Amino acid sequence: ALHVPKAPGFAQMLKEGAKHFSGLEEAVYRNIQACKELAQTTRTAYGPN
Amino acid sequence: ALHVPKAPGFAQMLKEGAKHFSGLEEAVYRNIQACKELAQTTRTAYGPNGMNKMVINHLEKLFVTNDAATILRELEVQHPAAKMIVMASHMQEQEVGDGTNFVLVFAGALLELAEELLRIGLSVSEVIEGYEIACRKAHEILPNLVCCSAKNLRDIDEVSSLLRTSIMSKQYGNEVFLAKLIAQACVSIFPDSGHFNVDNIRVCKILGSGISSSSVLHGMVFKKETEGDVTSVKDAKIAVYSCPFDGMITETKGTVLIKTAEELMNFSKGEENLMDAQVKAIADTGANVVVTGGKVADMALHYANKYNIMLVRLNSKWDLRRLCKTVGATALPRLTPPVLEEMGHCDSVYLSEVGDTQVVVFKHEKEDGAISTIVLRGSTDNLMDDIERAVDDGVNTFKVLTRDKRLVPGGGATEIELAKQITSYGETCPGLEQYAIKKFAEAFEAIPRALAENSGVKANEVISKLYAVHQEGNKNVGLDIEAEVPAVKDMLEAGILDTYLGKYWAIKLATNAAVTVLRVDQIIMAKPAGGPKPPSGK
Amino acid sequence: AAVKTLNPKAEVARAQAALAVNISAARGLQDVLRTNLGPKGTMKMLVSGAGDIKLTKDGNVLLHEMQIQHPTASLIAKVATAQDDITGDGTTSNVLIIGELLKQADLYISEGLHPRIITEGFEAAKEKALQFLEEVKVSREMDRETLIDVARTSLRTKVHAELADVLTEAVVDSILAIKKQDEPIDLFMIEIMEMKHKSETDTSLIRGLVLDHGARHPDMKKRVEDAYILTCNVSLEYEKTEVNSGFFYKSAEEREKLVKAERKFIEDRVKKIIELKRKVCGDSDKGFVVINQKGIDPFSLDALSKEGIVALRRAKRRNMERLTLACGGVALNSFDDLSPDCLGHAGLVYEYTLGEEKFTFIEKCNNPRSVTLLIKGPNKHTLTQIKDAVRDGLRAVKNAIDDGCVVPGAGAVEVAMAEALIKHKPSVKGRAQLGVQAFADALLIIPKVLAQNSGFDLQETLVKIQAEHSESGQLVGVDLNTGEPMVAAEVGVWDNYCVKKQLLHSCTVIATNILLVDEIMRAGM
Amino acid sequence: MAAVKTLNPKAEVARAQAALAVNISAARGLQDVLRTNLGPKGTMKMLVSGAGDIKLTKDGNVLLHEMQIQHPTASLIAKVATAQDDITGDGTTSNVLIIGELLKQADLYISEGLHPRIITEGFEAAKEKALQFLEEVKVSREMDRETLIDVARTSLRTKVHAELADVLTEAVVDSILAIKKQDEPIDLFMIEIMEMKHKSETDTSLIRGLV
Amino acid sequence: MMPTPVILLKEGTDSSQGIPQLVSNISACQVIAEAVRTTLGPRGMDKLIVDGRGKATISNDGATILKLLDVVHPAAKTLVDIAKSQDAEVGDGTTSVTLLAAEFLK
Amino acid sequence: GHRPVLVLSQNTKRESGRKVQSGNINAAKTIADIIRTCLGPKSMMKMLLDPMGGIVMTNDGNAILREIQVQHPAAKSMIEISRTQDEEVGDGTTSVIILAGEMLSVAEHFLEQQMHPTVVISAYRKALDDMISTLKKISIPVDISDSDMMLNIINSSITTKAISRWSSLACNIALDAVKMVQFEENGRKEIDIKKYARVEKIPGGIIEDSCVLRGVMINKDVTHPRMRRYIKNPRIVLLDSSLEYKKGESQTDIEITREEDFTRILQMEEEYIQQLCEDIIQLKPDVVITEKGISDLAQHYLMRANITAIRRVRKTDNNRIARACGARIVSRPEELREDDVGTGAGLLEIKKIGDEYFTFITDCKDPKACTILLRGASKEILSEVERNLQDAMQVCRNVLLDPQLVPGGGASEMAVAHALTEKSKAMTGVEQWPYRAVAQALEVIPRTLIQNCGASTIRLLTSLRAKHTQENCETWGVNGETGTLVDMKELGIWEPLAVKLQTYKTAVETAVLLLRIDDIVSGHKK
Ligand SMILES: Nc1ncnc2c1ncn2[C@@H]1O[C@H](COP(=O)(O)OP(=O)(O)O)[C@@H](O)[C@H]1O
Ligand SMILES: Nc1ncnc2c1ncn2[C@@H]1O[C@H](COP(=O)(O)OP(=O)(O)O)[C@@H](O)[C@H]1O
Ligand SMILES: Nc1ncnc2c1ncn2[C@@H]1O[C@H](COP(=O)(O)OP(=O)(O)O)[C@@H](O)[C@H]1O
Ligand SMILES: [Mg+2]
Ligand SMILES: [Mg+2]
Ligand SMILES: [Mg+2]
Ligand SMILES: [Mg+2]
Ligand SMILES: [Mg+2]
Repeated sequence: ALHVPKAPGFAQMLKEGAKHFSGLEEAVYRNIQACKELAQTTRTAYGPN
Repeated sequence: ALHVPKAPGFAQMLKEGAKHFSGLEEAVYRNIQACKELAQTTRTAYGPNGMNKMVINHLEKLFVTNDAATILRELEVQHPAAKMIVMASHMQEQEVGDGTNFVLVFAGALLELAEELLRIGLSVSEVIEGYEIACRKAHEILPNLVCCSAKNLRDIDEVSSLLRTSIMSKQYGNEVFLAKLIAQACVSIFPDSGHFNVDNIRVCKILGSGISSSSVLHGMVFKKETEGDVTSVKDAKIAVYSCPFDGMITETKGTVLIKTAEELMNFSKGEENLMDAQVKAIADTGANVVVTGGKVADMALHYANKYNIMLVRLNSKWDLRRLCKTVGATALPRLTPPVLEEMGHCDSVYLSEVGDTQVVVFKHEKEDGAISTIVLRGSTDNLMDDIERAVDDGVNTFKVLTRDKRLVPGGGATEIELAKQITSYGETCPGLEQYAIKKFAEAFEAIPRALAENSGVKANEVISKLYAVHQEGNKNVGLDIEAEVPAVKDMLEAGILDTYLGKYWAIKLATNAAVTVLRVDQIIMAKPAGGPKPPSGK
Repeated sequence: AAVKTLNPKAEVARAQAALAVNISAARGLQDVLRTNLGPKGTMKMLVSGAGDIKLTKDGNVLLHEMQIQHPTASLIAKVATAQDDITGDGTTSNVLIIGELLKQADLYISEGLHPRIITEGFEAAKEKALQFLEEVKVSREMDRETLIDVARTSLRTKVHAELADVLTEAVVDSILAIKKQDEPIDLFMIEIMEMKHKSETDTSLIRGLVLDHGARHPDMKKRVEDAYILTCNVSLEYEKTEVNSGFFYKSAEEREKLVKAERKFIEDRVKKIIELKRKVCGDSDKGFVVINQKGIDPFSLDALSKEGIVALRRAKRRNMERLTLACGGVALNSFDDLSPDCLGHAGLVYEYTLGEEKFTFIEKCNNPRSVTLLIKGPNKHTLTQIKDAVRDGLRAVKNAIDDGCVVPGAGAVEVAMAEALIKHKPSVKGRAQLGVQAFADALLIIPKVLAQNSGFDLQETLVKIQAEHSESGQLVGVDLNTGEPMVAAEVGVWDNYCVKKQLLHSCTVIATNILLVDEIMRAGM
Repeated sequence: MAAVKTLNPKAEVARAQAALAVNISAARGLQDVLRTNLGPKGTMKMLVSGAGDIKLTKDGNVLLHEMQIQHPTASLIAKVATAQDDITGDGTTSNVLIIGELLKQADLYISEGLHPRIITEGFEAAKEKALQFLEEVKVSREMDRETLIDVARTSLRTKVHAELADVLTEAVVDSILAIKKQDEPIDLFMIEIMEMKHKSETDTSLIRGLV
Repeated sequence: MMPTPVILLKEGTDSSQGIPQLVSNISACQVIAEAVRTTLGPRGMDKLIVDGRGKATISNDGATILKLLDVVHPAAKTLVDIAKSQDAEVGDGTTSVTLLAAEFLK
Repeated sequence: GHRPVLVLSQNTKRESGRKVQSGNINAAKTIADIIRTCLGPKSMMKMLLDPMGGIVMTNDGNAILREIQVQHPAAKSMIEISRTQDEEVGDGTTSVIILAGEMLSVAEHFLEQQMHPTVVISAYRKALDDMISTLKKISIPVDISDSDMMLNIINSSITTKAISRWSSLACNIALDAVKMVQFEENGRKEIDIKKYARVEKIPGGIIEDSCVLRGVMINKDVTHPRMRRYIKNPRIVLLDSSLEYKKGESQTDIEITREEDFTRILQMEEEYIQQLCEDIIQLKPDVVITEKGISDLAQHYLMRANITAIRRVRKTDNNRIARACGARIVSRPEELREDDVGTGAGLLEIKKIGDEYFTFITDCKDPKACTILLRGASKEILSEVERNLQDAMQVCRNVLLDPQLVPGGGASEMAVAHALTEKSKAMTGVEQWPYRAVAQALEVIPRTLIQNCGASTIRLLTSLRAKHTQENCETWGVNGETGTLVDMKELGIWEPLAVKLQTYKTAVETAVLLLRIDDIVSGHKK
């Protein structure tokens, strides 16, 4: 009653170093956040100023 | 595709150190194999021709013995089915005192034959039912195999002859002498009252002169020394005190309060005078021997020496109780002089040296007394311990004989007759349980087979001869160990007889243990722990 | 994951992962406990970390002794623990029904159905099933035969046939002995005592008390025929002053006087006991037995033994009530006013010695309202198994006495309930009919497991039993010897009504709660 | 514990219901992952390699190859789907889904004490009947341009976006009709697939020649 | 012999059975007798034994020499025990008993 | 040697700028997302693994939040506000978390748009004042005497929990406990359900058997078997001092020089015990309850007068008994009076439940304290039932103190949002945009209800917003089960005004507090 086992199926068959992000919140929102971060890093160099 | 994952469910839910065994092959066959291994380990010590075993426990303590119970106790048995077999053997030892090796041999034979029956196609339930039916039939048959009764227990030679078979398996070379010793010790005890107490037999082990110099003493022997000058009394009048031989003190708190010079001057003189008065009052009753369970004060010892009183101090309370039983006195709680009913009498009390040990002897001259002591001599501690085990077996056999006087022939005769009759009964039983009944009957062959193997002859020839002789109509014929060729002889004439109650209990316990082992189908062992013993076992 | 984002060392299972984990754990527990159900089940062996051996067939003991560290396993274990604590039976059936409910629910959830509709169907089916159970119970006058039948249906499932037959008589007789009319049964008045010297079939009922201690004075009588029992809670040993007194003397004579004087308080109570004994019995024919909950110093033991009184010290706390109910005396906390009317009576008192431990028997009471069960066996694990079995039997008989009704066993009630649920399913509105069907299929697990343990096949036996029930309308169960349908009421296979109701309620509640779990979290570090 | 572990202590073995449970779990896991692939309304999967290469795909076989899976039953299913792709070139996701559902349905009855062998005879009889019905139900047509365009639509629309699939339908049908010889096997090696990285995805087309 | 995942005795238990172990026991007895062999007779010689603490014991007595020897062999301990028994009951002959027993075994 | 020199100590991290604001708002949004799915009547269970080995199955937002451990201080602030909301009103713990997360999320936009946080905070405070005004405006009165309306209120409060199917019994239990605990002394109204409304859980039985007793129940038994376990009309005497001989606090020593002094001391101890017992008996009671041990001699003396006695009882349980049976706890039996004797308990029974004894002092007439006997499947189920009952009792107390109600199911949120948007049209400054942002961010509750119900969010929310722009539609919410717009005058889902006010205040001030944060410094010790 102190540990959460991996769900049977794909979770157990995943490799030791692999990652699996599925669904809207886990994948799409994270990708949008990463793209927004990249745009934020490059934004300040826009225009003559 | 290079690893086999654990199956979903209980396999993954199991703890990291736990193990799970289920089914026939993983559990039942493994348990049967372990029990057979234990039985084979113990088998070589069966019978008079059994060899002793050197056993070293976790504390590096020597053990030489062919006693199955002691060997099992001093082996770190880890397989739990073997643990059940061992505890069944220990229960047999507790209830009767002999037949533990019989229990192991019978249980092992039953389990191997049950494994064979399971292999050929029988179910566990059928095997268990057949074993239970065959055990009931054997218990019904056993009273009919009784050859003779004890018919006298106050006799010396007859009791020695009865116990000779019991103590012939252990110390096979010289069993007549030990039989006489144990017979005398057991006949001194066991008065007109039918009850017989095993604890009333005391064994004192003093090495030096070989076991042939052992004797029996109608009294008690303590490996201690007298605390006073007097070391010999011829008309002893022991007075036993549980309290220390000193002036009693308050249990709350003692504080001597002095307010004047006179009190300081007179306190020690008054205390010494009180001690002298108490000792003289004790002596005036005639008590020339004083036994105390506590420490002895210097002034009390001095005044006891002044009045010629023999002092013996017994630290153990069990020894004090046994001395009170032997002499016939009462352990007084205070230092008051004893009245005539509480004053014990012994015919001779003296200090003596045996070998290189100083002992105090409370010797009776009459062939009576509540407690009798056997003094054992020898050259090795291990040999003397083995002789003590043999004496314990003889005393337990005498106790069983007091409980039940019926006897059955030994040397495999009883087992062969039981096997023959159980096979005859099972040949008339329709259904699938006939195989189990026949296997239960065949399991009795392991006793004469073990005896023949230990004696050095071929077991098959002996068993065939035993079947032939039992078929022609002789039920008292067993294995003859005094021959280089496989041969048999009548055992009623030879006096090689076993207690009926011992055989009955051994058969019952072995069958129960085998059935209990067979009933187990799944095993769930937790992760082993090296804890500092259970709290109950300290 | 959000939780993993906030707490890096967090284990989280979400959405279908939660259901998969819970259902896998429940199905694993069910797979382990299938072989327990029924008298034809297989005994399981349990070895602890210290090497202790435990043979058992009870569901609760097996659940506690499995080496499992799973959350859903803990939940099911708690449910079974409550089941055993209140009713005393049905733990294995509890686990099986929970597992099969979860499996049947998954059978529909995996096809896109939401668990809420399944839970609604489960609850509607539970209500209808409770109604049917009320309609099907058999209200009977609990005579001796019915109680023997119930005790048989429990013990035969728990232990060997002959041992069960002996324990049936033992348990039924004990319950009949301690029970008073229209009064709740106190199972605390049956003392379960273990002895380890003879066979398991030697277990019997002593209409009295057996104590795990004997007289400590060697000169006391070992057997008293007609005895006056004096149960008491008075310290008969030396007691120290609460105010730290100590003694002050100036000579040896003063010390002797103080020693003789400090025992007067205890000696007064000893003298009171002696005078009461002398007044009550003026001859040597009758006897006196003193059972004290507190210690007795050797001086008082000697003083009592000099008057032929057997004294027992450090008795159990509940032994006071047990002796007052059995012998018929009055427990005393002081000797301020002791009279013969407060003395119990016993028709025979004797001591039995077994190895290093000694036992005292108090029997032949006029009408013992408290009795004791003596468990005898050659092994410790045998004693533990017999104690568990007699506990289950006592619980079953007490439940049968309390609830005047009784439910037919052998899975007949489950089959009838499933049939009624299937018939009632069209009345359910919406898609909860799927949940009702799943509940009926889950209820049908008991005959399936019974047939599997008995060796037959599930499908053929189940369809035969269901067809027989539909054709005849009777309560036909499973015959574990032949596999044919059989009227459980006629043959005497009975089940406790309270046990069945508790099974339904607890199983439905826990299944509904588990089905609605969508996330398992571990972020307390 | 088992016979295998007696001879080889460092051996991993699953026996009786354990092996069946392992196989069912692996098949159901693969089916659960590949459920979202079926149909034109399926979802893209982004597959990142160890070196960091990005592969957006919907194909069942390609997705199985880029799984990070080390399971035996998964390997068997992957081999079967690989053969399916090698010979016919389509139906890998349907292959995995049907295998997983077959195993799940078989386990549904096996858990009721039924032997798997009876399920196997049921499976083979049902397969024979289904093959007969499929032979009965097929629609024999003259493969004109319209039917080929419809088939190319039914494939590409599932594989790629709507308008991109519409362009690829014309491209593929025209290329096949260009290289097709009357009553002769079609040699697909004669359609060179050249890729450039300078225009939009809808600028792909067909050249009646070579590049 | 197989690993047998569940084992009968405790792991690390050493067992020796048959004629070879009896022969080894006899050889150990001879080894013990050799350690006091030269201390017998008017021409006998003393033996010096140093303990862990550095104390040196010089003795011609067979029983003392055997006691100072830290024997651990189960069969060899019997010779030391019988030497102690001879010392206790008689006080002389402690060298003779070990030699006689070892010669019997040889 | 020659160690590096620097201003602050090592491991003293410091982060500044808009990155801090983004991190704080992201932490708040993550906290909201953790329990977003546990809102509404169709919320799902959640399993929490206690570090000590326990398991918590709960739908309460506060329990879920307090059962987890976080490192980001913004998450800590969110947990703190959830605990504050739970402690203040009793429920609304997940609604306030969701609202605070949404408000911070919509403030992130203006933070990105160069607007200073102070302007955003001022707009937030104006919005909070206007929401308070609107909530007070759209409230409705409630009569205390109408028991059916109180039961309906408690039902609407507990429809979102797992006790929704036993709602009727749960509402009756909570209402009876809250009414009977209600007490007034010296002109001071008091509803202390924490101390005098005890919830006792005993696993087993059925939940339908759970009930609230007209008295108290304790896990205690008689000290002696000869002692009555069933008294019809007991006269209760309560004690908090031991009935045994004990040493004084001064170092007292006796000096015995005479023979008879030892027995005299022991007899004096016995006589002192007898004197205390006689002082107790002088009032002629029937049962005696003590918080400290009772000597065996005292037990004998009490039984001589046929008096029941319970040995050791906790302080809180003794206070509950005193409130229930009208007794007054005393320490010195010599100071005992007739008024202190507790009469009013109509029955005392000590029955056996399962394998444990329980003492009942139920059947009281006008008792001020209660125990809530809970029976159920297991311990976790009973714990969740207890949490739901606590929520119900808190809601009942809030309604008793404040008889105002506001519509539920998102109707209040939509009405307040519409009022705020209408008021925002008058403003011409830059503050209007965050004002309207708060107005629309308040719409997260109906959106979450629709999302949990499984219905389509966009069209349902658009239709609801259009409906709330009409004349009299302030009570139009959304069904949490059927996913349809319904008037709450018909559905009947009403919730106390105090809960909504506390939720809005806590959410707005949490947003304000987290908006002021910049230049996070960490690593230093104390
Ligand atoms: N002189 C003898 N000749 C043949 N058999 C004997 C003789 N003495 C004893 N036995 C057999 O040896 C068996 C005793 O074996 P033993 O070593 O005592 O095992 P246990 O101690 O378990 O009884 C008896 O069953 C008996 O039949
Ligand atoms: N002699 C019998 N014949 C047929 N069915 C039986 C018989 N005895 C018991 N049963 C059935 O088998 C089941 C045994 O359950 P049991 O093993 O006691 O589970 P638990 O211990 O959890 O109650 C009972 O439900 C009963 O209906
Ligand atoms: N039957 C219902 N239909 C629609 N909305 C409901 C219903 N019951 C409760 N609600 C809404 O759900 C909210 C209660 O959800 P709950 O899980 O209790 O959250 P909290 O713990 O924050 O109060 C209330 O604000 C109420 O408006
Ligand atoms: Mg023997
Ligand atoms: Mg049962
Ligand atoms: Mg395709
Ligand atoms: Mg010499
Ligand atoms: Mg709420």
